[PDB]
Amino acid sequence: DWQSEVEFTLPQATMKRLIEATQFSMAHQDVRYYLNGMLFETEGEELRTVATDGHRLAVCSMPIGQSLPSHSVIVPRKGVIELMRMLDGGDNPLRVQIGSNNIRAHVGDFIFTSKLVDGRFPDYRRVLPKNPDKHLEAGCDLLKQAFARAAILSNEKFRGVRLYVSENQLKITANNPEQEEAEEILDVTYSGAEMEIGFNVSYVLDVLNALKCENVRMMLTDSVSSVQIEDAASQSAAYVVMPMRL
Amino acid sequence: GPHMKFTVEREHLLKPLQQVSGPLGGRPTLPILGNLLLQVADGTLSLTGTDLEMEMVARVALVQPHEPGATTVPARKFFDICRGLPEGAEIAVQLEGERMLVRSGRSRFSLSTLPAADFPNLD
Amino acid sequence: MIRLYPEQLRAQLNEGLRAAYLLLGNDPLLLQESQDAVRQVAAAQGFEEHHTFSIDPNTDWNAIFSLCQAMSLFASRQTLLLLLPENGPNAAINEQLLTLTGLLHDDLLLIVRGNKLSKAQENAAWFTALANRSVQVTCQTPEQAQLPRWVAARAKQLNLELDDAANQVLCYCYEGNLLALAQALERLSLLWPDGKLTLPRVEQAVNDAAHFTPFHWVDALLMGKSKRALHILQQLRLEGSEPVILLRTLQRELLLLVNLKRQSAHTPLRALFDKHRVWQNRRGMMGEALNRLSQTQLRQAVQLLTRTELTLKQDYGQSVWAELEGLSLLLCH
Amino acid sequence: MSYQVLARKWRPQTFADVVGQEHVLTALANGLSLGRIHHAYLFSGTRGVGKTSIARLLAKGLNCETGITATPCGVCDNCREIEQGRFVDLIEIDAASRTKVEDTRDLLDNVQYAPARGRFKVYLIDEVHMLSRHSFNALLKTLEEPPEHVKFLLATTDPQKLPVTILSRCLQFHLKALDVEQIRHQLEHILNEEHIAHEPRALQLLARAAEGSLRDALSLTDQAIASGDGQVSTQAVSAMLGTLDDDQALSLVEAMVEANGERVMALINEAAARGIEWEALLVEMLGLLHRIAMVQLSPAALGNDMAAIELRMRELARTIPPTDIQLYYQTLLIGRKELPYAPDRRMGVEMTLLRALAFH
Amino acid sequence: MSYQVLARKWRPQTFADVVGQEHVLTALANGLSLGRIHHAYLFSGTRGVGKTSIARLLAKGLNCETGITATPCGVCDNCREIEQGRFVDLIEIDAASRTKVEDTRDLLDNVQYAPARGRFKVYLIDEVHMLSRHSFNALLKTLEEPPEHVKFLLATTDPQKLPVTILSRCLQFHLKALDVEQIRHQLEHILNEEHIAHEPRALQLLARAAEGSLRDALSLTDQAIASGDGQVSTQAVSAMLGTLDDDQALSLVEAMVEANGERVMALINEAAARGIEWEALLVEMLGLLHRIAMVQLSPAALGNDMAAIELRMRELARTIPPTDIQLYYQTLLIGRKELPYAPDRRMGVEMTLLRALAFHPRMPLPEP
Ligand SMILES: Nc1ncnc2c1ncn2[C@@H]1O[C@H](COP(=O)(O)OP(=O)(O)O)[C@@H](O)[C@H]1O
Ligand SMILES: Nc1ncnc2c1ncn2[C@@H]1O[C@H](COP(=O)(O)OP(=O)(O)O)[C@@H](O)[C@H]1O
Ligand code: BEF
Ligand code: BEF
Ligand SMILES: [Mg+2]
Ligand SMILES: [Zn+2]
Ligand SMILES: [Zn+2]
Repeated sequence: DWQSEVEFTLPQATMKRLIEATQFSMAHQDVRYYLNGMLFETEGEELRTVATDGHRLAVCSMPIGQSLPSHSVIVPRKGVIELMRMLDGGDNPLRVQIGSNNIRAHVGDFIFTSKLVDGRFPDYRRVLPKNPDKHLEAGCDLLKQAFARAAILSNEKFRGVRLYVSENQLKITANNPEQEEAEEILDVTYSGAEMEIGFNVSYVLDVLNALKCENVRMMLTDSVSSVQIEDAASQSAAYVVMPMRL
Repeated sequence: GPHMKFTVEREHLLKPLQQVSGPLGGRPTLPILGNLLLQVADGTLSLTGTDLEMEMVARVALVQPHEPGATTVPARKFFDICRGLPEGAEIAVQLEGERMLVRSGRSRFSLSTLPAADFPNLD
Repeated sequence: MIRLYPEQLRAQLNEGLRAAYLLLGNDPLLLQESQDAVRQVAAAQGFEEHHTFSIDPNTDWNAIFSLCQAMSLFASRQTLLLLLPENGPNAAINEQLLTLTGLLHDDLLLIVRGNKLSKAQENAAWFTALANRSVQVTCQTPEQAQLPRWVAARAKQLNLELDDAANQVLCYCYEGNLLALAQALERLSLLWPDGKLTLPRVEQAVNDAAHFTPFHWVDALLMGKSKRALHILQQLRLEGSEPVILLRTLQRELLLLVNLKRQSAHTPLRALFDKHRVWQNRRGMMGEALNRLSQTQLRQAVQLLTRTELTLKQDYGQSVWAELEGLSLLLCH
Repeated sequence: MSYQVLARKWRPQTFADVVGQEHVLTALANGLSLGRIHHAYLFSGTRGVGKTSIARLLAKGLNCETGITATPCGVCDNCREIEQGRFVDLIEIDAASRTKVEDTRDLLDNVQYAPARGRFKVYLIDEVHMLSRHSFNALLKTLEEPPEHVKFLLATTDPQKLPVTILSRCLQFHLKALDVEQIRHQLEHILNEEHIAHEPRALQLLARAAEGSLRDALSLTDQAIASGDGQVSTQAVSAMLGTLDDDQALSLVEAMVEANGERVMALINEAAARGIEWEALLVEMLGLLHRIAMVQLSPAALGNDMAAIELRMRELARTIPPTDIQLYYQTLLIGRKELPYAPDRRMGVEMTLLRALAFH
Repeated sequence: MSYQVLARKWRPQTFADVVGQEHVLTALANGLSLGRIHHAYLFSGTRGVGKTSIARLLAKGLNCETGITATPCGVCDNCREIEQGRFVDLIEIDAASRTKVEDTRDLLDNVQYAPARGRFKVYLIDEVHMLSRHSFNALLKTLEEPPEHVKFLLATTDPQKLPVTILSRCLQFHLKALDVEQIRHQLEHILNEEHIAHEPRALQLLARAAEGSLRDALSLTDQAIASGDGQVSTQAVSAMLGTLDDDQALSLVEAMVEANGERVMALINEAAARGIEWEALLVEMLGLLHRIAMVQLSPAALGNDMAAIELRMRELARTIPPTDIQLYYQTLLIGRKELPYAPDRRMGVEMTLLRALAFHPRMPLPEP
């Protein structure tokens, strides 16, 4: 017995990209039960996948070419992990079935079934900063290498880096409970006021890993608001990192 | 002055660091036994690692300008910095106060270190 | 076979080493000394090296069995020491021991060390296999009655003159701890080469290292020795023994004693003891306790024991030792 | 301007500088001089009694160019390297840190290798009673046949938890807790050498508060000097010991028995300033009364736990009839029963003591 | 604006600020002046007496850039990042997360490292009694002798749970609970410094309400300020605490003593309309009764407060023998304990008072 509220006929590589964009920013056994999963949203010809845990947000909004009614459901962490475990990089036309309570996927010769979390996912639109005035655009690989270099001495129990933004140079500074300092400098093109902003280097590195592009743009508002990260030449997926207190 | 000056490409430093990393296990009996003894003298760098039972020392010739000195640095830290640099990186390690300053282009690290004279007694 | 005591093994060992020796007892010191004597005599007679193996559920029986047929390249003779578990052998270990007994030869001075085996373990194939020529040495700890004689005899053996007061003090401080007792005798001999260990000379060089079991305290209560009972409680508490087991043994024997006292006016003490399966060595002690203890004292003891158990089992467990000392004092009036 | 801590600055360096434990020192000297040293020495005493100091001195005697002897030398290489804590093969292990059988096995893999310096490879394990049973068995197995230049030194505060079999492998020494006289004399010598003005009564108070441990005496001396600007008078030590006083229940029992209302009020106010829980105070008061009753029944009812205040307890048992003890116990029992529903318990305990005082 | 909480804003930052604890203040100042700085400290006291704050002050004094001064001297960099909560030399460690020896060993193997821009690496192991015995004996060696640059500050509420061995190798300092006068003085300081009008009676009631700590006093003062509109009054404080007007409970105990029923009924049914919880009426009556009992014990036990009704305290003490006071207190205590099972709380209080009346030692209720 099944009433398909929302039916997708979508390439399996497309949803592979969608989930891989937002899989890492997910809550594991969090107190907020509605966050222990991932939001599937449907808006016209656009499919959106949102995932957050209170410190990260990852939204991937991709057109599919087929128009569907707007909808929003939450699939638990186990279901999406199982889907990724089963999803491959082929050409089989995947078929998503969205009902009132369950998620189903016909994938070539396999069927994936799961329940849905009974809750309302938070509105991601207000999480995104509303004044993305400052822009840091730099090569993705250079940023990844610099962050990994600064995170070499960072501990698992203390993982966090401070970004000093200046006229051109971007400084990444990392400390540790052992009280030893690491510093990296980059020639990112920028124009704005000097600022200091602290984030967990693991989350930023995961965001960069999710972006397989030549360069990225970070949108910044002030020292206490969240930072957005996006492809400098595409708007298919955006990421939000909440700053840490210093 | 009291600044052990050291400068080498990472290619000639990766293998000797791994060689002297043998005795360095999980938990050393003494605290300083979890470190590496670095000595710049006579145009040569000596890397020493001991387990209070076995010692392994690797020597590398030094061509860059230097200042003689000796210091005991964290084992896995120093190895992680040395390995994490891009290929062909020119590591410049200096001694400021009680800190190893590892500089490479735009990359700067300030590691905490133990006195050289406190490394057992290899005499 | 040949069942002996530590004072007889020294004479027996000069008559020719046997195929196997079984050191049985609960006293670590007697077992250690007998094993040392056996090893020394073996070394005198040509046994150079010795091998030690503790019997564990993961015992390398193949290693030991090969050792039975393991010859000696540079060595000539060999012994083989086995350390029995605290509970003795079972089916598998006893079958392995039977095979080992079948593997004895001119060499292999098999030495077996552990605690005394039960009657069921007594009637076993391995035990009967070496039952012709093996030497068994009983190494049980001397009890309260025979401890002063034993310590006096050892002091005479160690060329040390001891007094009755010093003997009593050494028995009191190191009861059940004869390892510490021999160490104390050696320390006193070293400190005073004179050998005349007066009371002050031993009062200044001993510490309360005695070890007791709950049955020792139960017997102290039955005999009525309040001081000995309190000393046993102190030693048990310092050892960290759980008070619950003390309360359990107290409850069991106190209920038996209450039944006996209730039935005393009906049936003579002999038949009552016989029906309740009372061991002969403690029948006199329990009869003395029944004669000394009144029904009112028994009721008060039951009341105090019940209050103590209620305090313990309600997860409080606070100052249970004070209640135990109160019960000990009450039962010794 | 060093002004270092007097605890370690005054650790003994030669056996003649150790206070007390005379029989142990004689036995060690006799073993070092004429006899053959036993393959393992275990030490058992109280906190701050000298255990680790004696073990370190014995290790100094073991490794020295003068040879294995009691009083080897002064300022030698090995003796100095031990005194500075920089000696290589003087392994110092905390048993609680290495209770694991795997860590213990790794520790016991080092005995085979020869010492780096000196003669004997000395292991010094502190609080050995906390080793796991498997680790303890492994230690016994390595102690039965140690190498000819490998020796073990073990220390523990409570030897009662050690299995009896440890006596089969190592020679044990028990260090007696120092009395008031020895502690007072050693503190007097320390103060005289450090040029610290002091009074004999202050030293007596420090020694009595030490409760047998010389480390406790040294710590209290440091606190007294810190508060008194070096001038260690009787009043200063008395006041700063009163700040640390926790015998409130015993003093309450003594004063309530003596029908001293003002003393009980002052003591209960002091206990309130101490921030002590009232239910715990009342239950330990009940325990003190019960102990008095038991020691009245038989002198052996007391143990070494109350060997700090046993004099006053004996006097209370002698002077107080058992009927008064029963009445006071009943009064305190009903007071504890009614305490939760009373007003703020600071005054409920007061009024229970009032009811107790009413029986005058 | 923001008005950072009194405890957070008005935390002491100098030995000229800490009220009370004269012994530990003198010890720290004198030892720092003489340069005899022990490596292990044990601040022991009840909650909110100043162990953490005094420890931070000592850490400030040790690592002033100007020099080693008794009090935290001219607040330089190190001191001001200390007061901001930022690390210069303060490794603040909760003992609840490092009870296991597997973490204490990790703590110990990091101690042998020079501090950054500081003269010491000051360890603040709070709630130190929560460690495990294995951890205690593991850090025993480091306590006996740490590196020259490592200092240990241990703070805990119950020193009895500590093993005697670690207790030996620590300077013990016990912090007594602050008196009500000192608490009221501090609260008056705070309210004068915050430009908020205050009433002496309200401050006295707040100081009594705090059980000897200034943290509870400050939280209660913040609650009273919230109850008002930036001021504290007797009405606001009494409503916050729930304590009634002493005249009411005192008239009720007087009428119970005088053994008249009509006055008792009038007092109780007037107190019903005042919105005072009945159990607190019983608690106040019992508190008063014990107060007269203590007055009987000694004139020392009156209280600096209760002056408005002190004459009547003394008169009741003179008139009533101690046995009657004990009887009344026992009756009221039993009634309060029985109150939850009464048909109504007012019903229970009324029946308890009537029971005290019926069993009156001198004027019992007339019987048929
Ligand atoms: N017999 C003693 N002679 C001299 N100092 C002692 C003695 N006993 C204890 N101490 C002092 O106490 C400090 C710690 O002593 P320690 O021997 O470690 O006690 P513990 O028995 O508890 O391990 C020593 O540095 C020393 O100053
Ligand atoms: N001696 C004191 N002087 C002034 N304020 C104090 C004192 N003791 C406690 N306080 C108040 O309590 C707050 C917290 O005190 P704190 O020192 O944390 O107590 P604790 O010893 O329990 O950690 C402080 O901000 C201060 O307002
Ligand atoms: F080092 Be001791 F046992 F206090
Ligand atoms: F540190 Be306190 F007990 F609030
Ligand atoms: Mg010790
Ligand atoms: Zn020497
Ligand atoms: Zn400063």
